Amino acid sequence: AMRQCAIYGKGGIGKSTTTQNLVAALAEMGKKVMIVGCDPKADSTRLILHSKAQNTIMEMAAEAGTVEDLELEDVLKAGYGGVKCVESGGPEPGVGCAGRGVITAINFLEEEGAYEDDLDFVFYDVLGDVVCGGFAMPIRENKAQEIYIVCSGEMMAMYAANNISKGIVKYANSGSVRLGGLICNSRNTDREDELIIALANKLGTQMIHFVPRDNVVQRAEIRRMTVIEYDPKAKQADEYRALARKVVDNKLLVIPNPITMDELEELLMEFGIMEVEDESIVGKTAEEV
Amino acid sequence: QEIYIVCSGEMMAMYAANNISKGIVKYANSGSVRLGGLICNSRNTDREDELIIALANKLGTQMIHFVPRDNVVQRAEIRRMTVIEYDPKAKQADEYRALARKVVDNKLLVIPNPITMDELEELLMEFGIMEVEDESIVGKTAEEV
Amino acid sequence: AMRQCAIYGKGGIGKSTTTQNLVAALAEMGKKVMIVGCDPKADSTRLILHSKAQNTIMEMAAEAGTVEDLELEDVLKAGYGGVKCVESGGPEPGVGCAGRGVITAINFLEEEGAYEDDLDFVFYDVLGDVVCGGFAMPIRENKAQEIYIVCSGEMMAMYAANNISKGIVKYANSGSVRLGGLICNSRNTDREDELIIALANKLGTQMIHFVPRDNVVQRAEIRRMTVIEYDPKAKQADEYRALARKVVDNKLLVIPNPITMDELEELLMEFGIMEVEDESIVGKTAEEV
Amino acid sequence: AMRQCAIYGKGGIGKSTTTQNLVAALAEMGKKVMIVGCDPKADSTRLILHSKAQNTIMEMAAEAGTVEDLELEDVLKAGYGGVKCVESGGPEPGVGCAGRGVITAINFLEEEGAYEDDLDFVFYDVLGDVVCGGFAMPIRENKAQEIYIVCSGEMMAMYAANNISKGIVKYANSGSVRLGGLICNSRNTDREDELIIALANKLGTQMIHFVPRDNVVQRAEIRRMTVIEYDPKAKQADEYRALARKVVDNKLLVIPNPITMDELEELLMEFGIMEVEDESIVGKTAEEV
Amino acid sequence: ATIYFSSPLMPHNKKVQAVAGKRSTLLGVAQENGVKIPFECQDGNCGSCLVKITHLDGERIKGMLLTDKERNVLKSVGKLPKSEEERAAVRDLPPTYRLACQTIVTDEDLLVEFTGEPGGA
Amino acid sequence: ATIYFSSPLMPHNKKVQAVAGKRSTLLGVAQENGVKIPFECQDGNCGSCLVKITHLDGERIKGMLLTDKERNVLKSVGKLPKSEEERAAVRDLPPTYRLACQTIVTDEDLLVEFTGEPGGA
Amino acid sequence: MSREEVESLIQEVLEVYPEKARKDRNKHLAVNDPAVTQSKKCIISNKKSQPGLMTIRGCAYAGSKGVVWGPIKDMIHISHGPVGCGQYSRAGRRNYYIGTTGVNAFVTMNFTSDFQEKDIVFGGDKKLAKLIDEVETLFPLNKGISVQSECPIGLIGDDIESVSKVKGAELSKTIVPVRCEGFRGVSQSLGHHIANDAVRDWVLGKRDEDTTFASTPYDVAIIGDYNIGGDAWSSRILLEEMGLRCVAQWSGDGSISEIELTPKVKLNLVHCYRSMNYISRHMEEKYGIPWMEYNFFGPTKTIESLRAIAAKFDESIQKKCEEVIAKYKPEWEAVVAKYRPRLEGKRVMLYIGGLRPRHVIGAYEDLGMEVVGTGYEFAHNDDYDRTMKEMGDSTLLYDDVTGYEFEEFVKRIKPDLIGSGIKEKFIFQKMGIPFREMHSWDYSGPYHGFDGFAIFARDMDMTLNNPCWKKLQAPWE
Ligand code: ICS
Ligand code: CLF
Ligand code: SF4
Ligand code: FES
Ligand code: FES
Repeated sequence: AMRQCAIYGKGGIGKSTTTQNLVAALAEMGKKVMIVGCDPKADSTRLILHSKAQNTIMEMAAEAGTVEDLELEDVLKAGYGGVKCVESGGPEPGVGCAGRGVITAINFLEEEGAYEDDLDFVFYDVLGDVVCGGFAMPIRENKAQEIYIVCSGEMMAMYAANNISKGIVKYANSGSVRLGGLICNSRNTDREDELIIALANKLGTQMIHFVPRDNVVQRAEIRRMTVIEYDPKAKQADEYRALARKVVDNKLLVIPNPITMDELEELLMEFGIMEVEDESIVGKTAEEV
Repeated sequence: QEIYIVCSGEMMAMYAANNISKGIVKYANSGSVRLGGLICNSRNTDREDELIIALANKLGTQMIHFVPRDNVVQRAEIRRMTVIEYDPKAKQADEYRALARKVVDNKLLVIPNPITMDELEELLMEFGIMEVEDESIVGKTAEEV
Repeated sequence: AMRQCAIYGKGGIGKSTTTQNLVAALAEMGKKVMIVGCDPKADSTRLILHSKAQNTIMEMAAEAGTVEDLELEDVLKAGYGGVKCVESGGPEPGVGCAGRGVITAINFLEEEGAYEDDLDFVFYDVLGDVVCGGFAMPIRENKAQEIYIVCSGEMMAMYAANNISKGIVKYANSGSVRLGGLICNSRNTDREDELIIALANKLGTQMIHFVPRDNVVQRAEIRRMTVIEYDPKAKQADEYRALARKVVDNKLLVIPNPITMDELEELLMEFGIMEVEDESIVGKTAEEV
Repeated sequence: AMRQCAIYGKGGIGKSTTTQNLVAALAEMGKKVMIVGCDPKADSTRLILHSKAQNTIMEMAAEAGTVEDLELEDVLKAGYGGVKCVESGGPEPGVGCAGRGVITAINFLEEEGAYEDDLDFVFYDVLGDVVCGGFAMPIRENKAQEIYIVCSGEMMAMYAANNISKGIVKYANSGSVRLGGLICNSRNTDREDELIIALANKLGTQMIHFVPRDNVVQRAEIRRMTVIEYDPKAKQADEYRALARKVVDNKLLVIPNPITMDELEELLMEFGIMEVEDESIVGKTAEEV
Repeated sequence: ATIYFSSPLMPHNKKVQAVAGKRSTLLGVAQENGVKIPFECQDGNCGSCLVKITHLDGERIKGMLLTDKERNVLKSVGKLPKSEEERAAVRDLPPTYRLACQTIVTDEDLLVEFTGEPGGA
Repeated sequence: ATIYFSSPLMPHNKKVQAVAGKRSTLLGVAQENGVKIPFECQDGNCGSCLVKITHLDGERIKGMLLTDKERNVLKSVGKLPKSEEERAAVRDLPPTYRLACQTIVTDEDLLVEFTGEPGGA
Repeated sequence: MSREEVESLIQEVLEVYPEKARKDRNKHLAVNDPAVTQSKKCIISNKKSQPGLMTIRGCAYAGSKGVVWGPIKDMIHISHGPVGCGQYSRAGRRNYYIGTTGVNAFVTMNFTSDFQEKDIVFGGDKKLAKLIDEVETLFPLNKGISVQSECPIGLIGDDIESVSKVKGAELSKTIVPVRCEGFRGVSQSLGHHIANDAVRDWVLGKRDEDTTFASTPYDVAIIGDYNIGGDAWSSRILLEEMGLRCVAQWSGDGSISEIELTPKVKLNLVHCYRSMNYISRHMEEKYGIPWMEYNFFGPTKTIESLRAIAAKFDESIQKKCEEVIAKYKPEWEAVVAKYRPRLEGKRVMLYIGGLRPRHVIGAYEDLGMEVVGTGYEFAHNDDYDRTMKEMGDSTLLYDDVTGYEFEEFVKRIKPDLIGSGIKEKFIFQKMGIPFREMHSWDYSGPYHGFDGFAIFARDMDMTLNNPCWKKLQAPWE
């Protein structure tokens, strides 16, 4: 009854903090969870462990004798709430696929038996800038049963969500990979939540929640701690708890309907994110025409 | 043959610049590929202009030009026209022309000695983009401690 | 705080004497230094140990069965000022690669613990007459943190310096190996001092010091003693102390952008080492044309 | 009846010029000859072709499709006297054995059939700094029937000759490789010829000739021509002709007797190259003892 | 046992049938079949016959003894990382780089690659 | 035909007996024997099934047709140098890098190596 | 004794050695520190033996033919080579079995090619084929043939794999060529590895495509138990009173069919890690069968191992395990009550091959006996990692001990009992120090399980408290 979930999101919108807070909320709710940080950067699994730059699976493999002699205790470390978090890491930027670490980490964890123990949730934190190679490996294989997309108000986040939905619909007929819903991180945009709701409607899915931005998150991350561990009584704490409650009770798994670029532009123009461009102003400059 | 990295005051931009620099040195043996110099885009950060020059010298390169943010560029974008074709008399056009001239007579082609993650952390801590934290309450509840 | 340095260069230009004088000048400052010679001939530590043909690691290992039986006391001998000296040696010509001696010596020293005690500097004296993978072990591996090339006005010395610089950039991605700066040995060439500085800037480095030729160094060599231990009040000792001081506070570690063969030809043509020839009688008899 | 000869000599004593002049003298004496320049630098085969930097076999192989698609006409070019000269070249200085080009060139030439044509002399120009890897490949195999060593007055040239003789005696029982004799290039040393004669006597061989130094050689090389082609009437021209006459009439092929380092020092001390070092002066400095 | 000799010098890889466990140590096989691996010594202390051996069967790799002579020569050449030395010492599994004059052929399919160069470089 | 699948992902190289010339194109063989080569398309225009094929027999290499689709995909990925393209076009000899979804097994011994990554990188 | 006395003793012993041998032997001796987990920081192992020092190790032939392949009863084991290797190892190991010897079982029979000088010069590949034909002629009920190579076989260059394949194709019989030459390894451990490789490559995979075997969720296999004195039997019953069905034993009282049926089980219980981990890992990798190490020496270890094995299964198996423990509790309690007062405080020094120097420690602890020193002949550093957590602080450890080293250690420490092989028994029996053969159980046993613990205690009491150890000193001296 293990639930394999993958949080896909482009870098730069605080995906790691949302994932770690959701995992902490699930841990405090009497659930045993595991984190695999598929981000090439080691930003994930830092707030839970309270230790910066947990050693990656790639670094430990290159340390001595590749994967074969690597012990399971060296890669995953217990953190807050009794969770087990392991960092995958990435190769040298110049050489190889940037998602090779994801493939190596998943294959190592499957062979070692880190999943066969009694776990309920396994969360893969994956970048959404490019859905290809090792980044699309969880989707291409049946490693991630549910996919949750962390989106934002800017164009790039919505485009990344559309690309991830395209990858979901590509392998829909092979495995049981489904898009559970969209998670929104607040960029303080006035119409951000409504724009995400509209995008989820166009993708044929639900917006599972909307995470507001507040300085308590910044204080928690500057102290290398989760908001829930920093202040269980804060409003953001119960917000994350409600998000976890909705995630664990979620039953809407659907093959999405990716939208075209023009339809994506329609949402931005409609919700005021992007201004409407008149056809007459194009091609002619000021102070001449 | 020549690489020009566009970076900003944000930490992710540098990080990407450092990754590109590490990629450059990997294949420097095979062919003649060198870093011409970092370019900048003003995100209206107070220390943004002086942050990038602190990186160019540490990478052995030069900040070729600091580009300032102006509303004329954005108002030219909605016309689907470059700012130098839109308002040639604008000071933004004068900058861009200075940038182009510097690009032309740029003979500084060096291998970009890459910085490490902690070295990048230290400069961002120094310039106030992110604040230095030390021995704070870690792993403890805020009200408990 | 150990600064593992190496001194490459073409043989026959008095590289060994300059290196030994430099190490003796370091030792005069109280720095704990160690010389690890890498030439097939054990001539690299004959002016500090006051000895003749110091026993090599290869010979001792051959006579003592294997390297597993050798003792550090036999290999490592102390000299003037406390600078411990080790000669790697080399194999017989016809058998195998000639660069096994340096690799064996480095492994033996790192296994016995000679590096870890208190050393501030560990100079490797490598023969750079031919740049091959056997002698490039300090560069191919991360043993030689800093490189100092000994060059002269002669074209072969530069050529060797350029080859070493090309070798450095090949392995710069793997480890932190940088060119500290070119050193010079005065062959009494008029343009020799200004020729090397024309190379250091073109290689992105600095000529750390121009060493002038003096008869006192040669008269100290026949005593099997360094010139700074022979005549401390000599100006040669002052210049060698300046060289040592510059070596100490040298923070310029850059990747040596290599020059091409024609670029090296042009500078030698300019400085009068060789004269420029153009459209002369070529392929024709002198009396015929 | 093909005569395979190899001229072994350390770089920096003008081996290439002597080899090219000897080959030209043999060509003018009604003999069809071939040159393989095994020097990693392309200095060889430059005076005969009158063209700088003939393309190497390694460069042409790396140009397109390695050795297999390489045409025999691309690598060897006809030069003065109707000779066929081909440059072997070398790899990148940092990677691989510096003598790999020798192995690749010899294997390519054997398979193509550049030897099966009617030739009388095939001269391999090989460096003597290190006798190992591809440099010792002609000696290790039976590719070079006769070996001629270019020696000089300094210690390094004699040591290189001793090392080459050690390689000759190593494979004496396997193939027919023999040391024909020693060739001396004048370093303007007063007792150079007598020192070379003494060294040949100690090695159990003959000094085939002594080549004096004169400015006609410099004028020929600055015009990218052989002395014989530049001025057949010059004294150096007939000197090279006599050297060729002695080489083609040479019948003394002997396994040499390598000498120890101390015996080599004895020759230098005896002939005034190196001063005699008294034991009392060692260990004590001036103005103190 | 089937041994596939591969090298840049060789125009094509050569397939050779060999008898396992003979006193000839895969050099003898190479010399019988004309494969030219550089062997330049008679005691075993040089690195010239260095080769890279890949076990093509994977599930048929045999246990072997890594003699201290071969181990020391490989460490002197620099083709024996700490992990592979530990694996050979503890689990009796062969390393990736071997010396072709001290390697006894086992009953499996092997791919032997050499560069026609001495072991060191 | 004997095919040896090798990869960093695979704990050991796998030896597989295969029938030459089947419509299954060495992907079918990999999928039958559990070897996991990344195949992410059904027409043949991606580079994911890129593999490196080494002919272990050398003197038993068979002639084959390099279809313009496979050639264009290999050139788009960048694993088809001019020399190998010319060799395939003129002498009908296979290149070193192939696409595991378009490579028909021939009656020889082959070593197929993949990195578990798409063709481009 | 403290760590300071033991190190002084170690240096005094090593003082007599030549400097190279002294340096080599200094690495193999250490004083136990239970806080150390990485034994490589203290003890080196699996190294060659120093020539001329009278070691106690064996050969790869002993490890393969003598230890692993030998106990298989339904097969015929040819000793290819001269007569001596096969003759000396015949019936010297007490691996019990059930069968009609010479008809369907062949454990205590010596089959050899008996090489003469005409076979060293002209080879022996035709003699092997003729021998296989004669074996098939005279022993028709054999279920397989295993040709164990002796030293000359590898040196003269004999191809036995080809002969095995040809004759197996001809006779439709399983013929396994084992290249267990004596010179191939430094000790018997490489013999274990070679024998496991032969089993994996020639026998194990025969029934990969057969599904006619009726598997159950309670199927287990006993791996690395060679039935010395009946040991495996005493274990097997203890595993069938808990409801588990032992499908195969490897290899004591084992048959070629149980080996082939082994891949059809749900768990591999490995007793000797050293000799059978090579095949346990292969089975886990290929068939997915998990494996675990169990110890049946003494009541405590037996109870712990039974509880772990039950925990590997469902609740009914755990209830049956508790029932078995409750049933056998009074039996071993009576043995302890009778024998512990007699064996309280006694000090023991052990030196056995690769498993028992750490397995039997629990049995001596249950009788109040302290192991003041243990060591192996051919153990690796996976064995010393497991050992360091078993021995007490400041206890001596040795690896590949020589005769001189062992004798001097025994003379200084003066243990009350010594456990080692036949080659040391009389050396210490002439020194007035009681000795127990821990290899063959001194022709007694079994020692595994709860039934073997009584025999263990009785033997230890009868040897340590024998009245023959008080009479060595003549009354007139
Ligand atoms: S197989 Fe081994 S020497 Fe594990 S070779 Fe040896 S019948 Fe010993 S300590 Mo004789 S690794 Fe068995 C053994 Fe132990 S023959 Fe017996 S007693 S438990
Ligand atoms: S290591 Fe045999 S006892 Fe020996 S002299 Fe030959 S007949 Fe006699 Fe092992 S395989 Fe055997 S037991 Fe030795 S010989 Fe080798
Ligand atoms: S790499 Fe250098 S030292 Fe080694 S064999 Fe080649 S030329 Fe000789
Ligand atoms: S040839 Fe010298 S090591 Fe094998
Ligand atoms: S899988 Fe698309 S090319 Fe083979």
